[PDB]
Amino acid sequence: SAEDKAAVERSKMIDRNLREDGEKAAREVKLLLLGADNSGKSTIVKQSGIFETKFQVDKVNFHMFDVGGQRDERRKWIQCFNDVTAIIFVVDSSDYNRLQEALNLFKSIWNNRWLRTISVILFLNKQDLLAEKVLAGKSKIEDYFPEFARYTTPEDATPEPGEDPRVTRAKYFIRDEFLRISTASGDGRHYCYPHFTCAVDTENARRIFNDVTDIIIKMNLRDCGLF
Amino acid sequence: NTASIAQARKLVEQLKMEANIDRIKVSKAAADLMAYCEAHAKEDPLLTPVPASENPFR
Amino acid sequence: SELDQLRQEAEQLKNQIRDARKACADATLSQITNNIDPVGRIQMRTRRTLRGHLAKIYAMHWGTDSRLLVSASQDGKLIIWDSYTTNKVHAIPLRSSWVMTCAYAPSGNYVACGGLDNICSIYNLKTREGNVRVSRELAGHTGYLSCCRFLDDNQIVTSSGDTTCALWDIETGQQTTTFTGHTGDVMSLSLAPDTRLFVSGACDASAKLWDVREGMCRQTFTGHESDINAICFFPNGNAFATGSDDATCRLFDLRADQELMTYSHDNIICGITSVSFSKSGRLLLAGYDDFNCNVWDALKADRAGVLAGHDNRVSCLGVTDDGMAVATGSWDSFLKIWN
Amino acid sequence: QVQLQESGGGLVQPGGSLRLSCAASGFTFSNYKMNWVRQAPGKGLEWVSDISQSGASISYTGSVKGRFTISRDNAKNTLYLQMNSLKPEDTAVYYCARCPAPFTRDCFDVTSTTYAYRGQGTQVTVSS
Amino acid sequence: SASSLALAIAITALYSAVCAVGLLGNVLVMFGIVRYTKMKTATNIYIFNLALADALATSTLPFQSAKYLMETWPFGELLCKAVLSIDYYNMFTSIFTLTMMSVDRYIAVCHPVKALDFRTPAKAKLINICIWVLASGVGVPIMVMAVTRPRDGAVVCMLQFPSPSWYWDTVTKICVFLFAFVVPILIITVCYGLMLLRLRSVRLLSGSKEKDRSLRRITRMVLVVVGAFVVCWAPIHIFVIVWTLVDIDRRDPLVVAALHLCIALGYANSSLNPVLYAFLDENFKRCFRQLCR
Amino acid sequence: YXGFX
Ligand SMILES: CCOC(=O)CCN1C2=C(C(=O)CC(C)(C)C2)[C@@H](c2ccc(OCc3ccccc3C3CC3)cc2)n2nnnc21
Repeated sequence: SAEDKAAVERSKMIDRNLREDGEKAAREVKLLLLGADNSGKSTIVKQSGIFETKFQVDKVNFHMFDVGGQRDERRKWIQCFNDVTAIIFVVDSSDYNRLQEALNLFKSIWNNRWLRTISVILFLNKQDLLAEKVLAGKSKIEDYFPEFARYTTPEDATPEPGEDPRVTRAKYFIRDEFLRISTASGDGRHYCYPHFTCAVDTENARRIFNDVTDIIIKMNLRDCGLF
Repeated sequence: NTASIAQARKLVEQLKMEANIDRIKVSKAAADLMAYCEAHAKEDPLLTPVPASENPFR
Repeated sequence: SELDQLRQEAEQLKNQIRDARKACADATLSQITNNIDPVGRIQMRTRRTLRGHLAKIYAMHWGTDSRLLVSASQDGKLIIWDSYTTNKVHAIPLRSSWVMTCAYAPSGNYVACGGLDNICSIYNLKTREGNVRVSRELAGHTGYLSCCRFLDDNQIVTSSGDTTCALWDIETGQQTTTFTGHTGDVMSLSLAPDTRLFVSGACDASAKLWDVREGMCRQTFTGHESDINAICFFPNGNAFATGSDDATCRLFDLRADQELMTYSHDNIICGITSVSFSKSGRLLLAGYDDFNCNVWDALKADRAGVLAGHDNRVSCLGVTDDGMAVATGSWDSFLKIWN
Repeated sequence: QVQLQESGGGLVQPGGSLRLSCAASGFTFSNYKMNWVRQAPGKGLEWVSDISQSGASISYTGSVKGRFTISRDNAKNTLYLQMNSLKPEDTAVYYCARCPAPFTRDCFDVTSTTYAYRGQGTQVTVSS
Repeated sequence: SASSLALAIAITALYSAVCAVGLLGNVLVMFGIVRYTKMKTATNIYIFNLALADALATSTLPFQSAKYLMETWPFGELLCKAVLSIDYYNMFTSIFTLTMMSVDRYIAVCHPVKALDFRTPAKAKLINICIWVLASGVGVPIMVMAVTRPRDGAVVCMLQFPSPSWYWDTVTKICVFLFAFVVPILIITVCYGLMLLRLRSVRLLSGSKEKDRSLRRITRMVLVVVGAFVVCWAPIHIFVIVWTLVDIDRRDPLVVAALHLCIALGYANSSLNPVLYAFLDENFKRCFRQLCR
Repeated sequence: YXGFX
């Protein structure tokens, strides 16, 4: 029983190291970075195989995982991110032709049974490109989304200073296209946090921190039995 | 295209290889599986529960 | 012209194969096994609960000594467990935490893992210094490592999300053989007992039997409706079982080249993540998404029992070589040993 | 074997009508949400429409809304796309894509390049 | 007297009703946790410890009702020390577990990232051990000091304070007041007020209406818990303050009835904590729905 | 509490 005692002591040492690593791991926020090629997902925070981005906001450490090196079929490997705090869904909001593809991807992520408890931080990227596309007038959203013709800007919308009303209607229409899917199912378990961003925005890390703070508050509330 | 034609051609060769195999009857194969199942039934602790003395996880 | 002709030839060949399979389908396994007595109600109980994984367990593999098992969890840890005493023998920190598969070498000297890093990392458990280090990293797959199994200490075959399987030489780190033909993500592989063949289940709803040395697909087994997440050889090596997302398990015979049995129930609508046979193959244990494992009477297609002890998705399932126990790893970060 | 065989495509005048049918075999048709996807010349695979397992939840891409009608005959295991008021931008190979798993609201990967539960497609050409 | 007998059986019925409700509710909560919930979260370990403290606190109610009914302590000095000790100790552990659940919810909402490290089941077990060991710092003097002295022909279970007895009696009552009502209600009120102030920004449910309804439900839970603590523990503490500082008759049937009503309210806090922490707990309700369907 | 004074 001497080698048995040595095995038990080695197992307890291993348990101690695992407990220390898990305490270290639990302080790190795991984020899944998703988006199309044109979405500009790589420059959101601006800091082979799966690519990991590490950034820190207000002493909270975030691990954003950009899953490169995989095929376009994602229904199996996306199940690995069942336990991430949030999915960062980056959308090229100016690419009208691929907005429906992004909406379908968001719908699949939102309604997947292994992803229906994960809140989505929605980054409607390339807002400057969307603004110049709307002001140009060459490309019409109604050619890709006929319900935009019957769409009105919400009263809760907060346009930026010096923003054209058509640009505001366009950006909030794309936001509401994603939020209709978000509110159509999974009410309570997970939430969609939309953000209008350009490529030069430097507050996306703070936006991720605030949204993740909201997500962790709701998860802790579910843990406490208050929600 | 060219990749699609090559892929279909390789699929055609694979189907030709699979269509030229000697397939035994399902009755004979099922008899072989049944014979294996009842020839190893007693050495299967999950099928026949082992006593706790010989059970390592008792 | 050429493409249409090749497609028509492929359709005629598929009709020929289907007609041949119907020709050898003289009887069904239900008729052949109708007279043998049912196994009854198999009531396995949790003997050991392997605790220590702090994230969801994606895979587990028993060692051939039937005592040691390695479990892969996405906390970035490979834990080698002494299942008899629940002692952790090794805790290997992984370079990539997104591990989707693990393998225990038959010698027991090595373990392998892999996942979204697209690399099969071989870890030596018998180093001179007594610490586990990366003995070899097997890069070359362009997709996630979904399954890996050692043939020996020098050869390991890996299935990947790049729709291909690959035989690796661990000493040189080179693909000795590439197994192509699957049109979906290859989710699992099962080695034959003689290790001359292996079956692979993919996301194309088809299972393919491959010749390890010849390198080509001997047989393709269709019949599943959805992605095959799990594959397991019958212990004689002349048949195998498949677990798929269509809520069915299917038993295919190599020599008969067709499905022999379907293991499904109307109240089961969740996919199968893992399948394993008992030592005689009479019980087909299948891990499911409804947080449970169903023990199937392989010869009668009846659910013989339920391993209902997990709070999350049962991701992996393993039966010992001597057949004494089943280890069920799940997404609730626990492995349970049953018999 | 999961088989999807699409038919009904062909050359049609602009503003014309076409009914695309897909014969589905090898799976329980009523258990799966069904999809129509497009492969325009020089473009990627684009999702067109989907219909639920029962046939109640129906959605279209905006470019075909009001012009395309998806329907399914679960008894006959057939998916239909009634394509009225066809435009030259509708010229594409139309594929019927099954959702990968049954009883799921999510439908992943149907527009992927080498998606398995998708037919060989039927060519639809809308030109004068 | 006939009216004295009527008041006595009314007070005994009130004590029996509070004891029955508290014991039944706490054993349901403890049995449900042990068989169905299995203590896999910090909140469930806190609810179990609160239920245990409340089930032990209400277990002294038959002894106190019997003491009132016979106008004497018939149980001897060892059961006197056991009852009066379980009473003080489990009032302290129940109130401290209540306070720590308020602190746990405050950490959960107002320090959410630090709550991932701090609100672990192992840390909850450690904190509950500190709660049940810290209350031994008063419960073991309550054991040492509890005595049975004959008074006016009858035995009374009392505390033998060191000389001067009245000074250490007023000191013990003022420290039980401060560390069982004042400091706990300040911590509970501050923690739940900061938690509700932080929850007025938290996007709880998609859609404004349902979001305000979830926030209103949480706010109503907080108000019911805080008000239940105040109206259940304030009357006995105010009555003890009035009994010590004001020269009341001390034998008036109305005064004795008010005293036992305040005592019954203090145990009604223990009887109501099962409802407030399991019937209102969302995980418990989800478990109830899942097992009843 | 309060039962023993
Ligand atoms: C982990 C926490 O650490 C500890 O040490 C907890 C110990 N502990 C407990 C208390 C509880 O109420 C719950 C508990 C039983 C689980 C532990 C409480 C207590 C009250 C009365 C008792 O009467 C016994 C007694 C005494 C004198 C004469 C006779 C008798 C016998 C005839 C009845 C005993 C204990 N108490 N007070 N101080 N420490 C405790």
